[PDB]
Amino acid sequence: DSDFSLTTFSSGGKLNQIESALKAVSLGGQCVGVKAKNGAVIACESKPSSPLVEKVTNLKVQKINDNVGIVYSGVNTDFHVILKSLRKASIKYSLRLGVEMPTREVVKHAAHKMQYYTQIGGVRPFGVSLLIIGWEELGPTLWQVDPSGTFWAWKATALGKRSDGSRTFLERRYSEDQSVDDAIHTAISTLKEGFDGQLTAELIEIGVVDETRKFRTLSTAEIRDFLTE
Amino acid sequence: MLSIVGLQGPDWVLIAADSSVSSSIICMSENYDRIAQLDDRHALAMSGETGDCLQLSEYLQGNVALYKFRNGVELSSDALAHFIRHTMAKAVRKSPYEVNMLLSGYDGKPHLYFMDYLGTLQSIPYGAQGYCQYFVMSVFDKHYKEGLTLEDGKELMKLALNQIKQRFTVAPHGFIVKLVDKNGITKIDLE
Amino acid sequence: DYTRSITRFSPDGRLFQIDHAHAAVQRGTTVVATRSKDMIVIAVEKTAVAKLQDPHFSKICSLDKHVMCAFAGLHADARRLIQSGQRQCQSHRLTYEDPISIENIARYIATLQLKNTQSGGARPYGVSTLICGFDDMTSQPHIYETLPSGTYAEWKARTIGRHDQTVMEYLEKHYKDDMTDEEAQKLAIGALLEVVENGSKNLEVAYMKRGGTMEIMAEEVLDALIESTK
Amino acid sequence: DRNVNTFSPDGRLLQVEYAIEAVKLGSSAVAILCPEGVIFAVEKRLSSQLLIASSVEKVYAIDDHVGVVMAGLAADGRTMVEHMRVEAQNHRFSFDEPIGIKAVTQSVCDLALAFGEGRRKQMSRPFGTALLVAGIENGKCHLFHTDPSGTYTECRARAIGGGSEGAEALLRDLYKDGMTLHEAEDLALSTLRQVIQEKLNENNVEVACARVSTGKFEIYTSEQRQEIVARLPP
Amino acid sequence: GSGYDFNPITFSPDGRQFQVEYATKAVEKDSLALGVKCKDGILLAAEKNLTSTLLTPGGNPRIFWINDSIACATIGHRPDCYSIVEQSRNRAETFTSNFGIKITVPQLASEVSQQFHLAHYYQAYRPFGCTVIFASYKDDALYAIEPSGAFYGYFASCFGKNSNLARAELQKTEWKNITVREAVPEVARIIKSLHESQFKKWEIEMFWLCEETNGRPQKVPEDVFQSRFV
Amino acid sequence: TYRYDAGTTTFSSDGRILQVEYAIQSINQAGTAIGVQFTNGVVLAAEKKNTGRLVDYLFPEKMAKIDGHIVTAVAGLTADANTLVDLMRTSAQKYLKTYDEQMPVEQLVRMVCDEKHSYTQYGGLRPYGVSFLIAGYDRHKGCQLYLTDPSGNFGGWKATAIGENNQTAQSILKSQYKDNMTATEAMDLTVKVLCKTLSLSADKLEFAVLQFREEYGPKVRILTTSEVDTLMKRY
Amino acid sequence: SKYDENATTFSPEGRILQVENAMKAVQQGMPTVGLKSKTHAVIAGVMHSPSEFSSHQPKIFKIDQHIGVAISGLTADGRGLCKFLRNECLHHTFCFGTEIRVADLADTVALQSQKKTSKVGKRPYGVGLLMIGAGVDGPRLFETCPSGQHWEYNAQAIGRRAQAAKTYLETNLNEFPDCTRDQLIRHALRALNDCKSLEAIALGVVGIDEPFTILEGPELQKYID
Amino acid sequence: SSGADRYLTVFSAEGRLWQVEYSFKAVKQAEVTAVAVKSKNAVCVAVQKKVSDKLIDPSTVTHMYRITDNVGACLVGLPSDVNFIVMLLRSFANNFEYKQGFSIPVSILAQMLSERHQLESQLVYVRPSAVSAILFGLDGPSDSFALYKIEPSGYSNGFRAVACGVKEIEAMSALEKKMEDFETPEATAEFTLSTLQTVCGVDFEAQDVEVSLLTRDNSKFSKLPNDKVNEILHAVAEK
Amino acid sequence: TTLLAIQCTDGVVMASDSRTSSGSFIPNRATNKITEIQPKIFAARCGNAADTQFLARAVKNYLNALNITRENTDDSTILVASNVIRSLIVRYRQYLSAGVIVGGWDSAGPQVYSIEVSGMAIKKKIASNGSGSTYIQAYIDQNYREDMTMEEATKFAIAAVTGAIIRDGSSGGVVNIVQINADGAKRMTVRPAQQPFNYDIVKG
Ligand SMILES: *C(=O)[C@]1([C@@H](O)[C@@H]2C=CCCC2)NC(=O)[C@@H]2CCO[C@@]21C
Repeated sequence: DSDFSLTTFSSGGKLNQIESALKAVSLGGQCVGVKAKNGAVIACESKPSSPLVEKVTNLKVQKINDNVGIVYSGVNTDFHVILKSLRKASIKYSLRLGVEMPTREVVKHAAHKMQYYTQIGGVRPFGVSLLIIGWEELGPTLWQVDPSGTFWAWKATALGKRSDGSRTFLERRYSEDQSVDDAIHTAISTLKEGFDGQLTAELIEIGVVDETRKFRTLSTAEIRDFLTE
Repeated sequence: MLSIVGLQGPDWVLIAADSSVSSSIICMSENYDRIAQLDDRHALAMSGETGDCLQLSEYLQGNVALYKFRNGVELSSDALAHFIRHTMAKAVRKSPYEVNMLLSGYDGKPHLYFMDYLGTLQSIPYGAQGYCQYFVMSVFDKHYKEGLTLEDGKELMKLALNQIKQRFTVAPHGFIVKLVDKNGITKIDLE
Repeated sequence: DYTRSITRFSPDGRLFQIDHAHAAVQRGTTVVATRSKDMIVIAVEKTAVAKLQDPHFSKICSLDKHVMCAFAGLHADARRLIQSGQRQCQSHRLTYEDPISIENIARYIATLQLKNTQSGGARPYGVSTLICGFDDMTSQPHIYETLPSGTYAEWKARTIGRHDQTVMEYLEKHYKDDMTDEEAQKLAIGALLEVVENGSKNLEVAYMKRGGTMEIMAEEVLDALIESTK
Repeated sequence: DRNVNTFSPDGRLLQVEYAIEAVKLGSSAVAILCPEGVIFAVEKRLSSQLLIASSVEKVYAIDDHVGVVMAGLAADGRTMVEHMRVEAQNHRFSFDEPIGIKAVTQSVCDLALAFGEGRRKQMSRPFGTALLVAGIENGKCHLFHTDPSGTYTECRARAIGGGSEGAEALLRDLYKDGMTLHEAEDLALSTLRQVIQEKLNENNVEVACARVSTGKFEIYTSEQRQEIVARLPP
Repeated sequence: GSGYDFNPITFSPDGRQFQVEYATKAVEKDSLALGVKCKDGILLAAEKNLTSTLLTPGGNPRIFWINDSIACATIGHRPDCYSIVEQSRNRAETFTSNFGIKITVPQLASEVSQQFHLAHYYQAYRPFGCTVIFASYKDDALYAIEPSGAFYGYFASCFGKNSNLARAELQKTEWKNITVREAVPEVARIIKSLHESQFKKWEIEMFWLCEETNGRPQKVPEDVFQSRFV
Repeated sequence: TYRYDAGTTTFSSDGRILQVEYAIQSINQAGTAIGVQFTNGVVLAAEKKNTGRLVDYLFPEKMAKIDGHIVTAVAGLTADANTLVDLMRTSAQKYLKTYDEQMPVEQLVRMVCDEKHSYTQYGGLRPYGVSFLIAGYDRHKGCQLYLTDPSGNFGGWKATAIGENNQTAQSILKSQYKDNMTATEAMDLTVKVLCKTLSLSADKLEFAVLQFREEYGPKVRILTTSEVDTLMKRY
Repeated sequence: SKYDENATTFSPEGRILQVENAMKAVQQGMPTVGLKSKTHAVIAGVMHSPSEFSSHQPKIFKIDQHIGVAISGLTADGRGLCKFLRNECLHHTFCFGTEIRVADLADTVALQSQKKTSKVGKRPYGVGLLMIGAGVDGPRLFETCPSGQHWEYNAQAIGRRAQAAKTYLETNLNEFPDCTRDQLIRHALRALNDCKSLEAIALGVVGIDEPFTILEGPELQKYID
Repeated sequence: SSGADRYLTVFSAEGRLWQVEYSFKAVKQAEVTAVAVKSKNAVCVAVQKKVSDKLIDPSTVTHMYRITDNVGACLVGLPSDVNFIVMLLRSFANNFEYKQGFSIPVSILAQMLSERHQLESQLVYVRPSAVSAILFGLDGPSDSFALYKIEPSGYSNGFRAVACGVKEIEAMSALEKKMEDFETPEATAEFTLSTLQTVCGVDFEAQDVEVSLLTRDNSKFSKLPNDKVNEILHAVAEK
Repeated sequence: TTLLAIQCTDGVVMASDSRTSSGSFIPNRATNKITEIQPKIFAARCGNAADTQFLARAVKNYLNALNITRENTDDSTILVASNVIRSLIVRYRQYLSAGVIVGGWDSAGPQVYSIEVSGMAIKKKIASNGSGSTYIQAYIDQNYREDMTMEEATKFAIAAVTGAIIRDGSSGGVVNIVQINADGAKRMTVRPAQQPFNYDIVKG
């Protein structure tokens, strides 16, 4: 019987397992998200285990539905499980309601699942923080979902390796009036800031929601086109 | 096919029910109180098998008391009516309660609800479950006036029950009539 | 499901979890249940911020039209006990059509607490309950005290919660064998006042008359009785 | 250790021994068997005079013929006597006869040691109550003793509770196989009075007889308890 | 040393499964049982160091029937040994129910190693402190499952105390070149050479699955080889 | 087993569930949430946990709607708050389906507190480290404001606070709270108490105003960022 | 000591210390003796009397017509095992219509005890059973252990002071196969007498044709000599 | 509840799943190295077959398993965990073929194994299965070869060339420093065996290595008989 | 439906018709009633089409399950396929009106098992099933020889299934032949033009 909760409040009201999962996020690979006026962007420094890895097989930037996309930082497998659950929730939402699950609905479902795993017994919290981009009625939206299941809404943020420096960089070099191309440039520059050595289009994955309100992963050609400029 | 008849007035509800309980061809009792006082404010006339009516009445009365005790508030007549409707809607699909009811309640306003085993809930000025409706609805239509006095209401309910007695082949040997008003549910005799 | 046998025996033979539930009770507000030939009275002291909260959250509850119930201890464990007791009163009506015996419902509450002491993965109720009421099947008012251990005992006048020993001493001293209803009211009120330095604005007093429901004492009659006792 | 169903290096169930200790912390109770009947004399601990003595009844009538007195945790004993009552009525229903004293004793004992922890959904700890089960079966009074370990033994005389060891020592040279029910009541009340810390009184004692002549387990009224306490040598 | 040895599913910082290693220690404590594949059949011989002279001669089996074609030598924790024997019988019966044919020692060993592995893979289970050598002539298979759940087919398997020396001695013979009846003296000599002097009374529980047995498991008859020794 | 169990549903030597006390401490480390009852409504205010130059204050974080007549401010773990808000919404809509009536505020508070208590008494799971200021209206008891705890204990409050400097906010309310106040007066009171206890950027604050009108009924409006900014700039 | 946590925990030496504690709990039971002749099997034991005026707790139990078990250890666990064994005999007399073999009962009880020792949250039965059966398998004696194993014996002693009984059985081991029912019962009673610290000794005797029967107190007087 | 971060699969104060890393070291405990190379025309997986005692029937000492006819799996790790993973990958494949109606792709099988290893790394009552899995085969929908590695963490990737076992770091380094777009299946096999031999630092014989060379011709999984393995080894000993 | 599996000396010839019938309507006129369970194990299907296709897919699942714990995947596979067909039919006898002749080649050689709609599995050298098999029972008895090779049995099975196609309305279309030897399975389709007989055999 392991039905007891391994995530429990400490003497001071600090969920030690939540902080541990957040530390796992902090050592899970830097991923940036930038909310532009006419869209949002989520990129990540997806440096493979080796040059022999095939990138497409473990893309960190993924589709949840036609309108919503997700990047993560943390345990890759936890992200894959949450991604399968979010895609299943989106297709269920489409079955019940005929439309792709809204961006904030996707974020709230991811948050609910993560909170569930922070409360039920026999499990650990998901060691990933998710940057989910998608369009709501009032415009594009970027959402951080932490292992605790608490979800921020951000104009821009990084939440992976050296994410404090990258968040200071975003605080210093972000403006709302940025377009989707400007947002992609900002995300790439943030990744460059927090990455050792020259950044390459191979080593980062970018997924954008634009005026079309549809999430699309930029091919390596497009990412290189952005990097060259 | 038991005759329960409800008549809603401006500030009262006269709920009458067949007082003759039966087993097969035998009239076991001539004063069986088919009207269930779920609350001090609500009397639920029930037409159906005596066992189904008794069990449903006890369940509803227990749930009303449990709502009154769990929360320091009594159910309204609309809230109770829709709770009964929810119970019947659950039952019909799975384990149906074969009871057609008239819920008469006074919670500061008179209320009379036509409820059936399926779960059709309708606030009515007057109504009946059983075959008696086929005999009493017209008399109500013919003789009901808005603002009817309680004495005129008793006269009209007496007329409806007399029509049940005279024209319905299975004439109930008697009726139990209850006045549901600001003073609660009081059993009355219409003569 | 989770079954960690929260309640286990200690080497000295004590259920430490029951001791801790009793401690939780003893940090609860004082309750004083007294009885007369025909009327029972319950007086719970209330700690509250009079200028910023509603005093309508009562420790005294009505399990049924004949079963009155007060508690000392965790308000949530008490809410669960009261909810289950009300469900049981209505289920006893469903199964028997007779009002549940005060001994029966007190036994049920004590058995709920006991099952929490016996069920794995279940925390003993940190609540001691005063199940009072009237039985027509016995023609006797009853006041049972169910403990977190799951033991229930009928009392002529019992108190629970904080200051329970002082109020018990007051009850023992000022108890009459054949009190009138107003004498029971005076005993309960004075016993609660012995530890409370405030009048009607603090105390909460309810009562149940023979063949009657639970009536909460007004803030005018309660104050009059408080002054009369003093 | 740290789990309820753990064996000490001495080969003892630690929770079982601790429940035995809990029984040793309970009120005293002396069961004296004699050919006329089995007599329970039980210390009713009254923390106050306001405590209704009849409500802290340590004696429970399992059936018309069989009864039980508890020592230890009154709530665990309530569970045990509830199980015994259900078993006695089920036996009457299934076999049209009173349940044997040994049979109901064995049933409650089987219930006693069914405690467990660590498995998905049962009681979580042994009953902290020892019962003195006694009753009339086939025109004979049978007295049995159940302890938290789940073992039951037929007894001519037994003691459970705080004074259990001292009561047994006093019963050593005081109990005989041919005593009359009068003498059995006298011995039970004397042993209890000796092993309690308060003067014996009809209100702080509970006496009950599984009487062969009546074939029934009755609980004595205040008048009968006075009729016994009056005869005692003190 | 460190705390990684209490939970079976816990991995030591060196990747060691300490509970599995202790189950293997339990296997190594037990008297050696071995199996050899031979021309005419497979011979399973279990050394039984009789703790008491009162033990039934020829009783307390270590070789067990699993199927009308499969026998099972057992080493280690005898409770776990017979638990795995009965689980192998149940797995063979379930295999017949699902597929109609009789199970083979390779896939029987896989199915039982599944339970072996589940023991130390999911919490709430104890790793089986037993090594089970499944032999079947009709499958020409001698698969030994270890406490971890690692199962290998052997030409000559052996586990228990002095198992390394027993395997070294089994290595000296090309067992498939000879039949079971001439393998019995060789294996008996091996175990007698490795038999420890401290155990005065003991037995060699030999079984064989051969053409002479029509592929059915059968204890080596006493006339062929008196299993009992002093 | 149970070596690494925290005894979440176990009592302490003092008699208090240490996981509920740690949850209460976690709430005391969370953004202040204040509720104030006025004549025909209740104003809830809260401090957002996520407050940065980059954080996009798109939707309420500490404020949630349970039904057309019930809104909740929360102090503590926002994730547990979202879970219990989903449960409260489902319970209120269940009561509406069953009775065709809006769920009484005290019964929804009792439902969320039964959930939170069940997590403190059964299942060995972590308690809900959230304190709800459940404002709402029901015909039975008018407009009400309830303060829930991780223990599952709730109490009606004329005005109360939770979170960081909850005692300071409670003292300020006690010194300043009046009865039968207007919506504007109560909202200004909440602004004053927040400003004293809590920086102070309008976008860092959330406001919701339950208001019962005999004509429209019980209407819950969680003030938008523009409304919160306009309301705070007036102090 | 530190590994004596659960029946599921192996000590670094391969020992289940909780299993060993249950085995000791069996070794703390009253002296139990079992014997086996070619025609009859016997289980005897000095029943325990917790108090002077308490009766001796029954120790010999009749599982089936030709099967009986003598418990040593927690008598409540012994009764639970007796219930399980009687259910197994009733499901073998239901499925097959004949009496189960005591060897099969030993297998089943060993399996149950092992499942108690292999899954967490369960304790090994604190009772060891001397089971004697008679049937197509002949008379057979099995000492079932808490660990989940049964040892077949021609004779055996368990519980307290069982070394003297074991020594007696070893001395007379070769006599038992030809010993008659009366002589096997006499050997049982004279192996228990060496353990004496009769009305305490209860003895269940079974034969290939004789159904299992329990003799206690004066009924055994004829077998003392 | 503190202290479970090292004994159970929950994050430590530094945010690491210590049990996962220890399952990686348990994979290292297999005393065996696997090297898989994928080319446009074939995928060759060679894993050293170290039989400690020759009393063991070598045909049972296998780290290469038939999940499906098209999908093979070279599993390096604890032998019990390896057998559990062969039975769990075969169960995945059968369930997938029963539902979707076609043989499971290597990518989907890798995803399912990663999901299982994530349930192991999250469910604290489940041990992380200490098996580094090299799944390989010819995917029909793309008619191209797939080569995935799933680590005990569940970290699954597609590889042009991958390695597992004791020399995983050195083998991967040699692979990346010498990977080529080979034009023949036998050049892929030669590179596979040469890298494995070099990193293991010992000369190989067919007895000492299991090699499966799935070509466009022989797409179905099968461990190469000793003849072909010896031929490839001689080709690797040429230069 | 006409099913005719012949266990030859050198293989198994599974002949079938290609006519799925919904009353007097033929929804599918080119039906593959012989399903490839494994490369050398095929299941000729008669009775309810849905039940037989479920049976084929479930037996594929069961035979893959047989291979979860074993490496001799081509051992006793046909017998196990027949056993699982039989256990699914008896388990679902109320809901599955399916008869299956499973034939092929495995380690045991060529095999042909006829599991009836009742769920009776019989290893048969010559097995036939379906409505059309009735019309050709005597023809088979007169023209079937135990010593027929896979080519002789293929010709005879084409002739018999063609006769059944001619005389049965439920049986028609092309003669789906499957020839399973040790090397593998060869599918053939005998179209009505290439069928040895025609409707003209009726009335001479
Ligand atoms: C044949 O059995 C038949 C076909 O539908 C057949 C079913 C199994 C394989 C696919 C096609 N089943 C039927 O229900 C009709 C009536 C008799 O033969 C059929 C054509």
